[PDB]
Amino acid sequence: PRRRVIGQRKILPDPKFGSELLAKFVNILMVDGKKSTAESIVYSALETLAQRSGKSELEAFEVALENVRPTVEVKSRRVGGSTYQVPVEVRPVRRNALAMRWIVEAARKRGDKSMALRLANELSDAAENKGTAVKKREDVHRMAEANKAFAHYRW
Amino acid sequence: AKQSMKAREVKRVALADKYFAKRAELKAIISDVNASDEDRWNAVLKLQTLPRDSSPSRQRNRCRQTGRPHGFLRKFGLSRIKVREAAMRGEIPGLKKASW
Amino acid sequence: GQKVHPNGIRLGIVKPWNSTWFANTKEFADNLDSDFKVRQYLTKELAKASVSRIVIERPAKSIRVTIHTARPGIVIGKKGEDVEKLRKVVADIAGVPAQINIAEVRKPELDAKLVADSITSQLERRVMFRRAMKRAVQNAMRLGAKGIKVEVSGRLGGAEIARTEWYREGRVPLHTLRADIDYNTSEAHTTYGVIGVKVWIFKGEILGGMAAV
Amino acid sequence: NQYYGTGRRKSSAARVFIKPGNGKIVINQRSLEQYFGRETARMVVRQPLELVDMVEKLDLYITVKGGGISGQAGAIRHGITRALMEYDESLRSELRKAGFVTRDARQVERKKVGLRKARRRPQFSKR
Amino acid sequence: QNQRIRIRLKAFDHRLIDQATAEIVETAKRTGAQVRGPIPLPTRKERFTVLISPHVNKDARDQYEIRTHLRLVDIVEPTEKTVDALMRLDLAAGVDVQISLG
Amino acid sequence: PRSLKKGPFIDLHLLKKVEKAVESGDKKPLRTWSRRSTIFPNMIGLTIAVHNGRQHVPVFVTDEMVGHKLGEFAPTRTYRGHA
Amino acid sequence: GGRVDRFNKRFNIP
RNA sequence: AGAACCUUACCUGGUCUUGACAUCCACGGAAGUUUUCAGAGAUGAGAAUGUGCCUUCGGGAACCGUGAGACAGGUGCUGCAUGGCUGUCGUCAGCUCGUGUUGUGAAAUGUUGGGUUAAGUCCCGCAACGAGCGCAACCCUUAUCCUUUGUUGCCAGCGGUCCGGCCGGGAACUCAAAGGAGACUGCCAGUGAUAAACUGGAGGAAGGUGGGGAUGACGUCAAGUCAUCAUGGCCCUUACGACCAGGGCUACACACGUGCUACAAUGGCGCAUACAAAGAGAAGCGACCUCGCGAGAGCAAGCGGACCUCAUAAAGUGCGUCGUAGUCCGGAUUGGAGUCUGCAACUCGACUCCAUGAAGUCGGAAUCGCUAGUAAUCGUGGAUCAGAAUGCCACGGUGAAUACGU
RNA sequence: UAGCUCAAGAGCAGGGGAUUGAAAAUCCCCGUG
Ligand SMILES: [Mg+2]
Ligand SMILES: [Mg+2]
Ligand SMILES: [Mg+2]
Ligand SMILES: [Mg+2]
Ligand SMILES: [Mg+2]
Ligand SMILES: [Mg+2]
Ligand SMILES: [Mg+2]
Ligand SMILES: [Mg+2]
Ligand SMILES: [Mg+2]
Repeated sequence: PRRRVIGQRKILPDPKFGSELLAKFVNILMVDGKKSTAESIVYSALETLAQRSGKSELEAFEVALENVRPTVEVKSRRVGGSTYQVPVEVRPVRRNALAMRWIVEAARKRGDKSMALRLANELSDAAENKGTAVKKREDVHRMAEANKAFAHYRW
Repeated sequence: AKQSMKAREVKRVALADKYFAKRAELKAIISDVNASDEDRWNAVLKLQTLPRDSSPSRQRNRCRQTGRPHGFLRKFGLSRIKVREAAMRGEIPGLKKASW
Repeated sequence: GQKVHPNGIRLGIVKPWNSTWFANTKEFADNLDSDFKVRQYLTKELAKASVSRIVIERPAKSIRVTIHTARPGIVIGKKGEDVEKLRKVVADIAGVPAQINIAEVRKPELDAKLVADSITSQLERRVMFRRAMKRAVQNAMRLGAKGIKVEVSGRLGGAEIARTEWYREGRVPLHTLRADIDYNTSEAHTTYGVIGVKVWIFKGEILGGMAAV
Repeated sequence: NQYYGTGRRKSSAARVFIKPGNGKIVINQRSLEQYFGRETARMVVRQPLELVDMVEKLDLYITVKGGGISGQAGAIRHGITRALMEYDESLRSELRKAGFVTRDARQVERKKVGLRKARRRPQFSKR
Repeated sequence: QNQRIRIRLKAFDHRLIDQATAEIVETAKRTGAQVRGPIPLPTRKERFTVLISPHVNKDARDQYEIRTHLRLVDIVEPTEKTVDALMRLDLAAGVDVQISLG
Repeated sequence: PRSLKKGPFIDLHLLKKVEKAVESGDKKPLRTWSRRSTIFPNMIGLTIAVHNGRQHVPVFVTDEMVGHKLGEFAPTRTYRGHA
Repeated sequence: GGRVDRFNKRFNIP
């Protein structure tokens, strides 16, 4: 990345809904290259989420991300003598990534018999702006609101 | 390895070669089921008497030029470095650098 | 810990092997040791006969052995009785009959093997190492060699401290397998240590020659 | 008549014979649903069809050997692509843009000396 | 079959064996014998790895290979003369031949 | 362990010794530089000086030792403690 | 016990 | 690239000395065999047996044994004596030389300055002009096409078939191993000093070095290796040499390095069930069939191998399967009981079985790899090898995330 | 008054792991009557 400019690798859409967003989600959730088990858990979790709240799988999934997705973060810039935590706005593509990442992390943390059960409740709470995943968004925003004073030199 | 160790090795194989027929038939009686119990036991005792060296498990693969007991290769014989040497100078018929 | 053997890397393309006898995983092992023993024997008996490459081929139930020398007349002898006795003694070592060729070495200077043997004989006779190198270099250059690079290593001069002088005239490429550089090695057993000798003779690219003809 | 195409993804070579009929894509005598499992696999094989007009008007006779699901399925798709081009010499545009005509040259990288895999290196200790 | 003989040529080079192959096929055709084409079989490549250092440093390893080329030619009609000719015929020392009717 | 189909293995030198010992009621220790043999019912009550590498340890064969080899009853390493 | 009983039956006792 | 004995260089128990290996002459015995016994075995007694071959008819090649001599012998010493091989900086783009010039002089210049590049790569510049070891290419492997060739490989078009490429048939195609073809910055446009270069674009299987592997500049570290070997000098030499029986090299209050396997429900088992590559194999691989929990075994085809064999791919899928528990997680450890390898399996082997079922619920400071078929993953193979892989080396299968940027 | 130095607490010192070309220094973890 010193000189090599990198384009963007194209990813195949998910087999069921043909969604580029969900194809990335199963990739982040996938462990040990076991895709087949990954979408099975996700698809069953989506079925539970859709039935538990009525809304279509795709519309419900997007709402949960929108309620957890952060808009500003703090970068680490070695300004002058000592490094400070510089708040920096995050590009829209990266926004999706962090949101999906926190979901998988929070899922594994919660205790439930089936991760499917986890994902469902996790997305459901996120739509309600509750749960561990959304809690990071306020914490990330608090970090970027307490340090909002250092907003005249970025990287 | 020293010259002496190579001399001991060739003695091991020579002794095993001379008694190779006797060992093959004697073990056949042991292995074969239905043989008399006393017969099998006598065969065991005979093998004991039979010089230890004569056993093919008493030979250690060594380089035919230096006698190195480690790093041997059945194919191409020689030894680790020895293979190279011949292959490097152009004595091995077919070896070369692999870039698969 | 660097610089691979130029002969080996080019053993398939350009340089040919010194043994082209097909075999399996059984007889192969034996054949090798017999070839080892015969070559060492011959080198001892003809170290003064300017031998350069003792090619050994094992035809079906045969062991045709060739010898590249710069003094064929010395090797053969009047009515070649000497060659005849060599055949007998070498053939019994590995059994099977034997046929001997003498691939005369034209312009011995261009052959690194011969040159390194000459240089080492000088060093045994205690000849100023610096002189020896210059002679060999000039000899090759005048006789027509695109490049020469000779290296000397060991307790040169007799001192207990190591040393590695090297002289190079003309192009001596070693990263182009399309060349024809010969790299013989020699272990001069001088009184002090074992001075080593390696010589590269870039005879000329085999571009037109491709791989074989 | 017969329309032939050759496909290759990782180590699988696929022979495709195209003739009109009622679809019923046969893969090594077995039926479609039987040969392929994971929904993703079957979707990718049929990508060129929907991309063009003959989604299922014609039929596809397929023979494949070697490799795994991915390889086999991908090579079948690649063979269909080349064979349709041979049949019409006009589908290039859409097929080329859809990156279907390009032969996927990614192969399993060979293992190297000193490494446990292609690029993975034994764990290193600074001191 | 009808006394048919299959001839297998084994060598270690990609040229020598092809050169020798021409001799073994041209002769039969010249004497009027139908010899099946020089069918190429997979060239077995045995791969060896050896420590290039006399002591430690186990990463300095070398990769060698042996390419065994094996061409095969079938003569359906075993005419006496051609068979006898191929027998007496001498071939390049580099290549090796396993003459078996079956 | 040794295959059941092959029976027990005993050294002939030791074997010869015990034969002579039982027919004469000898009580002297049996000198042996071997340990590969197995305990036989006919050696019960004898004392055998088993080599351990530098010395011969006298071991009194008992009833419970039947079926085991001489090697299990002759420790080869002298280990007291690391402190 | 058994040390001898085992030996007895297991081996043919030649 | 593999300590049960072997190995082994170690200990220790016992043998031994022109020596096991090495010549040289005389010397004796053909050699050699078969067996006995001393003994841990070395070594030591006994016998019987043959008594040759070769000329020549003596004695010789031998060989086995005695003595003498010279020598032999050391995994003894020294890598700061060396050769030789190897590590390393670093596949980093550098390192130089000639000639000329400059400066008293060591030096400088070239080699840098303005561009460009993965690059001392190319371009202008210019007291330099040339050159050379590098770089790049030339190599191998992969990616598409052709021809040639159809095996046992192939089966499209064939018809019959037992539905089995099986068997006729064929040569389509796959596949293979030879010849080739092909990517060139070429093309197109843009940018740049009218350059070099770059940029996008078309075409094209493939775009800039298409993807790997091979290939390590001058040198550095008196780097490592005398235990591969060779070798220099010293030292040893009834012993620092050698033989052989047993042990040790697997010892354990202890710390680290590198692997493996788990801390689970992506699981967890049950059954059904789809798809590979690469290999190896003749005292070997071993179909089978039969028996055996299994491990195995009998039984024995074929196979020197595109034919037969190892051989089961497993990750995956189909339904069922239990509910967070130290668990139907994981499951070390042992109390035993079988097979197999091998003189021989205790020290100190490997596998199968019973019973046992721990720690461990994602691991402080710290620290590793990796940017694509990579990581992550899940098999299989192979060398070493009587037998003894989580090690190494290969080969598939599945298969990501991320790069603003300096 | 924990081995010192003061209160059976804390710290210092102890060990282990870090970090050090490499040692102190420092970081962590634990043992500290
Ligand atoms: Mg063994
Ligand atoms: Mg041992
Ligand atoms: Mg050194
Ligand atoms: Mg100058
Ligand atoms: Mg240059
Ligand atoms: Mg290059
Ligand atoms: Mg040093
Ligand atoms: Mg050292
Ligand atoms: Mg060990």
